[PDB]
Amino acid sequence: FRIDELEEMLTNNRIWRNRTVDIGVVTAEDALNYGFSGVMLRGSGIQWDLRKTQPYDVYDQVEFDVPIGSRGDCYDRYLCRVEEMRQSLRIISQCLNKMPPGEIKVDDAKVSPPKRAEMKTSMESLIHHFKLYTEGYQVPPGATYTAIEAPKGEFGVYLVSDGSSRPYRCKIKAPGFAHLAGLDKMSKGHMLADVVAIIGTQDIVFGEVDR
Amino acid sequence: SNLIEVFVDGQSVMVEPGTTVLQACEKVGMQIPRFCYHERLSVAGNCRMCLVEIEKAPKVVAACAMPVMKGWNILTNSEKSKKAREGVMEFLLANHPLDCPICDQGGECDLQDQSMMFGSDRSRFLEGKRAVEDKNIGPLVKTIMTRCIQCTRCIRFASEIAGVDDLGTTGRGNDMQVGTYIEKMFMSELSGNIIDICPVGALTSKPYAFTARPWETRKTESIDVMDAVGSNIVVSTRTGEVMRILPRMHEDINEEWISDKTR
Amino acid sequence: AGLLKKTTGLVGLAVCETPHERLKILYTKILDVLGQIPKNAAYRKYTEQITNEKLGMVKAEPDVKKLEEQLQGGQIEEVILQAENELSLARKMLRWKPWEPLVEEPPANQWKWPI
Amino acid sequence: ASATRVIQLLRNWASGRDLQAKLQLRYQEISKRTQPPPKLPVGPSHKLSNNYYCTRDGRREAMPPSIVMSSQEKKAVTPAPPIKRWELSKDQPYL
Amino acid sequence: GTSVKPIFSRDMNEAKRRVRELYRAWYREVPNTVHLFQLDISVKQGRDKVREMFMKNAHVTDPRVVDLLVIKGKMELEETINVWKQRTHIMRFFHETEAPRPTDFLSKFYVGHDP
Amino acid sequence: TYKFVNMREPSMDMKSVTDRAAQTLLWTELVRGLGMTLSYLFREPATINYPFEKGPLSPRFRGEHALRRYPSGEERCIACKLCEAVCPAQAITIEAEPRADGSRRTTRYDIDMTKCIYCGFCQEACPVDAIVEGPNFEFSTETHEELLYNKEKLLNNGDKWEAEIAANIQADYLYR
Amino acid sequence: NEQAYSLAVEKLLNIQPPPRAQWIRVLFGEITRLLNHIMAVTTHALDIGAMTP
Amino acid sequence: DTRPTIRPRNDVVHKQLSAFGQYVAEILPKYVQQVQVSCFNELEIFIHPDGVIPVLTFLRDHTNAQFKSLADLTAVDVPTRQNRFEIVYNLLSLRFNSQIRVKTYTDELTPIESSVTVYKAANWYEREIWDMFGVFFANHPDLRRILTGYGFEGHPFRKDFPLSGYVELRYDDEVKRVVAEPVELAQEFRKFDLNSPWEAFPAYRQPPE
Amino acid sequence: GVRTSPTGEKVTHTGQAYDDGDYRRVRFSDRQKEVNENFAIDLIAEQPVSEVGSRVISCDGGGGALGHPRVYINLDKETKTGTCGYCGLQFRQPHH
Amino acid sequence: TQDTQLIAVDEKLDITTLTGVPEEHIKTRKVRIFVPARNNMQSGVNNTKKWKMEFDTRERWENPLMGWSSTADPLSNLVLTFSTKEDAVAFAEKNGWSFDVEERKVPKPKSKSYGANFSWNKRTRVSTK
Ligand code: SF4
Ligand code: SF4
Ligand code: SF4
Ligand code: SF4
Ligand code: FES
Ligand SMILES: [K+]
Ligand SMILES: [Zn+2]
Repeated sequence: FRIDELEEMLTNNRIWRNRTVDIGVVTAEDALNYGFSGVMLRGSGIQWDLRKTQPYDVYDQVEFDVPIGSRGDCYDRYLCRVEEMRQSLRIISQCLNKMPPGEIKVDDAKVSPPKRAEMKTSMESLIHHFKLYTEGYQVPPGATYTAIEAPKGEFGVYLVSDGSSRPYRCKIKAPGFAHLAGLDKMSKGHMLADVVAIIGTQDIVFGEVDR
Repeated sequence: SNLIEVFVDGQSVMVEPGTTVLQACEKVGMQIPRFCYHERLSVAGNCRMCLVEIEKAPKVVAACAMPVMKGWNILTNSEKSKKAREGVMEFLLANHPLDCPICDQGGECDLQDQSMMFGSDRSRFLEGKRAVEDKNIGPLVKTIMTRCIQCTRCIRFASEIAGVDDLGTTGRGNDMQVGTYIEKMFMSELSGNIIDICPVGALTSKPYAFTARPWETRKTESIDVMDAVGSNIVVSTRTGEVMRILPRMHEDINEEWISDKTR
Repeated sequence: AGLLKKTTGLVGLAVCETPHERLKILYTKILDVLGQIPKNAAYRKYTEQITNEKLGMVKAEPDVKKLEEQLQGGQIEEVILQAENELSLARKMLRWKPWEPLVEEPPANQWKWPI
Repeated sequence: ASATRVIQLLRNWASGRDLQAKLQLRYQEISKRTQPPPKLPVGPSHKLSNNYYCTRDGRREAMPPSIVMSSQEKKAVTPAPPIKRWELSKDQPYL
Repeated sequence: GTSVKPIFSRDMNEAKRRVRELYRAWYREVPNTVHLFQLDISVKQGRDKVREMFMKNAHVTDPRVVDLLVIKGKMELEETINVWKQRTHIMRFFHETEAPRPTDFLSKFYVGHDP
Repeated sequence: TYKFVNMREPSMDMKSVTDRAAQTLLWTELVRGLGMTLSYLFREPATINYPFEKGPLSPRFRGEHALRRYPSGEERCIACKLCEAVCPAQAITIEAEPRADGSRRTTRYDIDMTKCIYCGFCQEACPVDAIVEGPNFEFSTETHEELLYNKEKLLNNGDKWEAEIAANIQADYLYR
Repeated sequence: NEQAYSLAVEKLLNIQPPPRAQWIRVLFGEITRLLNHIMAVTTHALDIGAMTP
Repeated sequence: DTRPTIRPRNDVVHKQLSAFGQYVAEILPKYVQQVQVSCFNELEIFIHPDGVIPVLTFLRDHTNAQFKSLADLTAVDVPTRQNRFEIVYNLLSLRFNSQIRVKTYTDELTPIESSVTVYKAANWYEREIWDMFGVFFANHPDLRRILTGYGFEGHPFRKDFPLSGYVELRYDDEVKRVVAEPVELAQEFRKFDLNSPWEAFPAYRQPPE
Repeated sequence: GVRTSPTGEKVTHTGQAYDDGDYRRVRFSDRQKEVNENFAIDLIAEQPVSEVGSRVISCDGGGGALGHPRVYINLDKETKTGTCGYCGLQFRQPHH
Repeated sequence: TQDTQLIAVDEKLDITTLTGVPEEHIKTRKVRIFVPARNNMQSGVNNTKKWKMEFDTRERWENPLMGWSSTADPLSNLVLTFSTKEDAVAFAEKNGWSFDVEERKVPKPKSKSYGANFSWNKRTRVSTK
């Protein structure tokens, strides 16, 4: 119900249209090759989503439809944003009605802290909890980048493990940095009062870029 | 020559005969688990944590005192070896008191660290744990003997390195204690090293007790000036001050032990 | 066959009313530049395999829709654009000649983890 | 919600929608702030038998990155079968 | 052994050539930056401050490192003229606030027990 | 699966163009905005009357710290030093030396509020639930020095927010 | 963001989350999606000059 | 999954990217020193410094790779090796839903020709590496400082720049501006020497020296 | 139990006492020193000593999971009545 | 093998002026390359397998307010570990720190004999068990 008014007085408002359509228009190949992620791909007509193409976690069981549009301007991405909230509502529904029973943490004391009740009765629980909060679990060497479909876009972390209980280096890949990397073209062909709308649709937040 | 070759987990080593498995696995760089064995000290073969599996062996063999010869392919990551380590360790851990937050060995405890590399994640224990009284053999050594694992390292250290024959294991069964029976005042000038050989917090330095934890003490390698040997020592530093002194290794100098007033 | 594609579904990527013929002429074009590179190169050993392969599918079946499934490349405009950069990729490694062995072996401990 | 019927009928006209059915301010239908104690389920490996760590040591059952070649008819192999079209939204295809 | 790849230099000659018009650009840079950024320090003060910074990077004898100092050197002048930097940035090299670290043995000995 | 958003193919019939022309000529989508906003006006607000009433919280709420004590008044802290071993901002500093009755309990427990993150790792790290995240949050001060807590400040808050914290930890130990 | 870091460390550790915990994460993962898009559309509208949304 | 604790492993993905690793190896064996698949099913390509443009262009337009989504570019700086800066790219292909990692090596002085021709996404994934690490990429449109203070010296994310840095800011009355000074800490960042003295994983054991 | 310093600064359980010449005591002037009057040192001096009888006592700390990790305390040293290290509660045997 | 306007410099590699370290932190420092000494309490030696480089301890003064560990030595947090020592010398010289060396002390082989504990005339006959 609360979404409707957000749609009613913005989607139909000709004022919102002329202030959000035909701005920040990004062609498909430029979006893909500028490193853009998430909605810019979805907005510009490109059929791609991490949550569906490589469904992580348990997104397998859930079913829904991502809103790829036609033009890809800031207006089109706005419908993609609004429709994603509607889509997210159903995804909430599907996990809600069939939440499985079971434990909240992996039954691996070497990686998950033992339960408080188990902590004060089991000698192993004390040892495992003790060292887990001093140095933590030792992660075997290797490196991964695995990313998820964050609502900002393709958000991934690239950590390298030294074979100890501490990371060596975790590059903070962020959709916003890729998002903003094409800002030069993005504001091209438009004036200040509407490229600020381009800033809004880009979903830039200065904690993913600047870290 | 007499040098005899052994299939150490595959790879072959021409080890010198009479060398035990522990004195062979380190050749390639494999550190066998241990609690009762000490390289600088004698061998007892009691804690049963070095226990490893020999190929085609009916039972896992105590790698602590296994004189090795030709063939005899050892297995590091075998299921039977893991079975032995898993069982034995929770046998140590069975009656061990839940003292890690109050024990100074916390963060520098073998029994703590060995239990996170080759050890279970929970216990099937639902009975009680044996408890033994403390002892008072010095204003430097502090005895929480319920934490003792009866590895007898202190006894062999006392009667072979310090030359004092007063430590021992009184009793039998399971309630026996590694104590001194008659009340005693540990007099040896190498008494401070008794702290650094016990793998648990059963024997601990009284002055340093409840003063610092291992993960915050920056270690600096330095020397001793108390004696004219220049003992290679480790100086623990934290917040512009020193807490406790550890012995380094150089063989000709202090080796692995330091005298008391040095510590 | 089929009526003209109203929109390819990808902005910037326009429509082409001559799907099969444009694919073919571009395809012989990449066949042309494949000649200059030696046959023994694994490049030429692999591209001509897929050259003669999917040049047959475009030639045999002329319909837009059946060609889409047979090549799993979305709309034809995507495929010919995809084949277009294949041509440019062919030109670049024409002058590159990356067929000789490694330029030089890596340093002794340059790789291998942990340090 | 409080509001008499004249207020409710007025906004239902201006909105054109039934605001009374679902309001945006929570009422007594929410769960009681105090709730009964929980009894969360036991661990999936809580069995005290046949549960040795040698059979489920996840961190220890990782191998180093497998090498296939080093400096020191061949079918065209693709890293994955090329992805296809998905579907057109049986529930609601076009807004 | 000594085989290294260039970026801008082969011989110290051209390496010293790059720092030449780098000085030239910086030499003509002082008159505008002081006036436009509204400082108090004098024009010749800036010119010698540019000058001395050259002398700090003078003991290196590798064409390979100087250009890295050149690109770092050329990474600052545009940041000044295009009002990218600020007063706290360009007066920072005019090291002013900090007390003068003692240089003789006694004065260092008196201040503290550090080298 | 996916669905389109922008495409509409507005029909060019005489009736349909009339609605579009009417919408432009006599504004209708804009008056819709007025109708929605006016309907919003005739609705009671959601504002809360602070401090006369403050918004809801949870038994797990993480706020100002407090060092708790046993039923008889003993400090639960034992300087096991786990809390700063996991304190992500290193806001906890602890020292311990002998206590009079043979004990060697702590002397220093300073959690710098201006360094602390309120993640709650400390209370989970504590094996004797000594340090906890209290429910209080109204401890704003006008001096940076006030937020720098010490052992006595922590213990006083433990005696101040005691009954509330004890009930919360009694209502939450099953979850933990 | 917790989701990305978690599965990343899960991937290196070769440990998979329990099935129950997997379903809670997507519940809050989509709540963040609700969180983000609500901020995204309105701040855009705030930048334009729309206040009520 | 009979072992819910462990992460289930897949083999159909394992061998396929293993085969594709050979595929790329044969196509241009001039630059690929070695290819390493992962237990995480993330195959990685190890290339030569001059090989940045060829392989990156190759995965971009090839009909069997189509890797055209630049995920990230970063450095994994390793002091113990002569090429401390380890430049690594991550590529994504929408058509075949796979992720390719290409890894290089570089000293502080050796350059790398810019990949802006391959991906214009690198434009800013190039600037910060030059700032954060100090390695300079040749023929790039701009090498500006993007993630540091104006006039900042050194390169922070190196394993040489300390956590606290060298310079600290403060607003001073005499100058009426926020001026700099050598760093001074109320608290020294304490050390947590937490690496256990017991071996963790026999599988990844370093070969004896 | 708290004892007052000559300058009036109530000393804490750790024993801290800013002297007359300590210039930093000015932080306390025009303000108040914060002291927890409840001195945990002496709250066990008066605590009753349990006459529970067995060779080993399971001291859990009361409140079940709300206390401290339960420890086994041995009662064989008749000179020293056993005290839980976590608790400080005093336990003695019924004269063995 | 390779040449692109090849540069040939014999000067020992030195960044120093480009790495941005200050002068007093490049002239008045001391770096002792060594193998971490294992804590004698822990029998395991999974720390004597690397080469750690750090600098000299500097002044540490208690903060007047509350008793912190206030210091002004930025160059004390570096615990750089090396696979070997020949790279450690390389790292020391490329920055030009005051190089120092410590030799990677080797465990003297301690050939044991459980049967020696039960001798017949040797003092190795153990009186402890
Ligand atoms: S000896 Fe080790 S396991 Fe026992 S209480 Fe002390 S730290 Fe814990
Ligand atoms: S007191 Fe310590 S050294 Fe002696 S047997 Fe017990 S655990 Fe071993
Ligand atoms: S608060 Fe808890 S974890 Fe922290 S030192 Fe005290 S007892 Fe240990
Ligand atoms: S809540 Fe604060 S004090 Fe506790 S661990 Fe987190 S940051 Fe440290
Ligand atoms: S190691 Fe051989 S028994 Fe202790
Ligand atoms: K000990
Ligand atoms: Zn107790």
